[PDB]
Amino acid sequence: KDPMSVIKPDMKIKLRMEGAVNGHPFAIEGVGLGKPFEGKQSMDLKVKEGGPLPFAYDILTTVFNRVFAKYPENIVDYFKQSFPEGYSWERSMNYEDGGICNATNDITLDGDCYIYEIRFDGVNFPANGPVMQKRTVKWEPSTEKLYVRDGVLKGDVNMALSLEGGGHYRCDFKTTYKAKKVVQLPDYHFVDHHIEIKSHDKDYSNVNLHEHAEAHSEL
Amino acid sequence: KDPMSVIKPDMKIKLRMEGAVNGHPFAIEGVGLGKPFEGKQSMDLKVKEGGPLPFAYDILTTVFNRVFAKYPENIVDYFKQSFPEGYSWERSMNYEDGGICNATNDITLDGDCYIYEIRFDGVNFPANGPVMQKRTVKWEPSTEKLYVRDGVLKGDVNMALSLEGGGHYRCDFKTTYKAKKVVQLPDYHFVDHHIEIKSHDKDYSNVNLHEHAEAHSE
Amino acid sequence: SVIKPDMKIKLRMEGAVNGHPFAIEGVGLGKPFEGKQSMDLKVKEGGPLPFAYDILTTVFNRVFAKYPENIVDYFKQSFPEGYSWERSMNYEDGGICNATNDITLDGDCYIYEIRFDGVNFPANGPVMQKRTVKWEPSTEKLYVRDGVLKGDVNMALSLEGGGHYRCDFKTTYKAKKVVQLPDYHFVDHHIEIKSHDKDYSNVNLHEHAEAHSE
Amino acid sequence: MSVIKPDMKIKLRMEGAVNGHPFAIEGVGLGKPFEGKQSMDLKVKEGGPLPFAYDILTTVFNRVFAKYPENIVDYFKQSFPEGYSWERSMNYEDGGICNATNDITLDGDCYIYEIRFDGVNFPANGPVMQKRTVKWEPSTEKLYVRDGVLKGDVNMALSLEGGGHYRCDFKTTYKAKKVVQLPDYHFVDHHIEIKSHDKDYSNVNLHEHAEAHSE
Repeated sequence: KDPMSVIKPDMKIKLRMEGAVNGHPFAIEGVGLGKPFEGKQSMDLKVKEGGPLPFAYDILTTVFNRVFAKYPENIVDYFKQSFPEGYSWERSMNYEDGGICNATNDITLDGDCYIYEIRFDGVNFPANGPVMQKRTVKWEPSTEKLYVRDGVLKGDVNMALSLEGGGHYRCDFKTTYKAKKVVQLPDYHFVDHHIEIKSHDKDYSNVNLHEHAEAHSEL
Repeated sequence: KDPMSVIKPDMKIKLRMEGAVNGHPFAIEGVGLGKPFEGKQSMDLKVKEGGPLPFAYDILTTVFNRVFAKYPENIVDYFKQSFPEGYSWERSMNYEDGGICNATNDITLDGDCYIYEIRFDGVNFPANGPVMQKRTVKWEPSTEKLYVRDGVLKGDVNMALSLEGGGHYRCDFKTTYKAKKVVQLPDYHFVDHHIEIKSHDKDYSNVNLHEHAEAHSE
Repeated sequence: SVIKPDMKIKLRMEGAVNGHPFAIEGVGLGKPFEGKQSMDLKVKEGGPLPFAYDILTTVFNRVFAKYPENIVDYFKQSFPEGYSWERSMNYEDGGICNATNDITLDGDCYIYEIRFDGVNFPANGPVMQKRTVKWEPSTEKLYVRDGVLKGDVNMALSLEGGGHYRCDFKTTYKAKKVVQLPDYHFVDHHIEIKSHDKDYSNVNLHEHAEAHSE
Repeated sequence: MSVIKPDMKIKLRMEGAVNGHPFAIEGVGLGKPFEGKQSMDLKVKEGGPLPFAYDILTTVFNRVFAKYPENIVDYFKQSFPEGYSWERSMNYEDGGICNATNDITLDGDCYIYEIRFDGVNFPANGPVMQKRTVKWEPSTEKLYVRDGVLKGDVNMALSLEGGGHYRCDFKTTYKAKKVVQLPDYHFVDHHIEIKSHDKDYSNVNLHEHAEAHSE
């Protein structure tokens, strides 16, 4: 029952994402591992259906768990607290050219392995835009702002994807986090994050993805 | 194959929607009938999975085919002209309290039946908002603005749900329409529409839905 | 102590909406430690205004926010030298307004020099058709970036028929002297046109604002 | 098409502000409307030396000087003698935003522009206030009619000193002074260059060429 009895310095990850972009369905499975207290993780992802993906893989990567964030003692850690029962999140990602991606993740724990059930649905990406033409290169490191609204935990961030050449293509993230049991809610705070595709094959059928994240009381 | 030879004044509809709202999955199947040249249709919808639905059914009704719109002679009818091959659409529905629904429909034709494969995904509806509390009454009649930008047919409209107690709840609709084959694009125009839930049982597991729609040049 | 319990306001705004120029002058009074103010505004040029007056009201001074003792007050610290701000207001239908205010202090009066420029409001939209009612009370988020203070808020204008028309506000505030920079904090505010004549030639405008930490 | 000659002149005044600091610039130029080419010389009158990248101003300093093939309706040449106006938002990737307007009139063989320019929220360390921009990449404006109104969108990019780009989303609304036949959707290629300037940009020679196309 104690959340600190169902977590270890090293935890495993398994996931499946089912999704569509502009109405074209795809599926991806992942196997990974991370260090919840260091706030680091990595995973290998394989496209199972709908490959070669006709859009920029970067729209997916922030969808592939804030348990993997380093929380100082002085900030309530909603995510580590939620276990063993787990938590879910919902997110809209509203891109500056009108592309919008909705995603959800239901995170459970069995043994030492977090299990993700992910849904991803993106619409209205212009054929000529950086997503459909695969001209993206990386997410700039940024800072999520976490706060409680009407009794739930929210996360907002203005994100920026670096392009070929590159300059930046902007996206507004709005996340809602919901523990499955009643967990003590934190005060407003911040989570720095840095996500990287470390390697991939030509059409991103195979991707090795890394992230690290750290919570803080100020920006 | 002339698009007018694969359509009749009376056509049938079959559909399946698979979806989720705030991460909770559901599925609905529909059978309907419509008069494409009158711009009228109705259908009966049955929840197959995820009932009783915990959200306002009205968020779904506009996702449950512009074939059922009356087009005057001076406006190119992209929708009827896309058959027999058919067409698809993608839409974002951005509600005023931050709730956002994305939807798609892939529309094919088998005999005198249109067949829809629909996906619906809504996120970030607050628990105390009119959608999750089922405080919506109807979509106000409105007018979709159609236009062509960068070789693609689009439709925009600022829709509004009436609420119980008298308020309104606004939603920005942005649709992109794509024919399976290359079809002549129209010039900008408008589609007036009126959508109604004519009957439903208590938990909306059964719903009878009507729409009528008419294109004009204005 | 250059900030008194009762302070006056004089202002001039020059601006344009969709390329059509106008000018407005204001005189007012406020209680900076109580976080309230009111003013009377008069259209001097470009009247009758062909657009919703509500787009202007948040442009017509965070010194009139009540700050508790445990939150660093960037604005009150800035006087006698004062401060300036610039802001973009990006409406959901693509209308965008840019505004600036340069704020000085002359004895007992704050003096505002304001510029306001709005473009791309559709003729058929709520702004050009004057279908807005009021701004909903909301909370600005204030935080430091690059030695200067920022304020962001997702604002909502209620419309005549019920619903809301949204606008993202992004403000940069710049003190004219070195002050202590605050930690992240919030400002609740409530703005209300208390009276106006039919074409808004004359407007009485009220605000109250309060900073908080949580 | 008789109030428009193969050789036309240009006169303009821009009044504006960036981050609250006002400035004013005047310009005199010449162009070939049917060849889609123009140039002008521009002089800073107030607010010099300008403390921001001149490049933010250059696309504000007239689609009459775009070469239109016969098969695309030319909204701009059709506007005259009465003329037209435009309004535009330029939303840069770091949050800096510039709004601009131009009212274009015709006096004999000379187009006259009344321009307003206002930019806010350019960060002190960014490429605009640090004057680290080099030139606008050649791009293509996408023109379309929505709800009876002619609009143009383009994702523009400035190349930066030392490499890379700084992006900007342009959204323009065009408005003829009289009822003019609306075109179908189409594209305008453009290339804009500062060909010469002095050290502080008090003097600038600016060239543009633009061509409309289908597809």
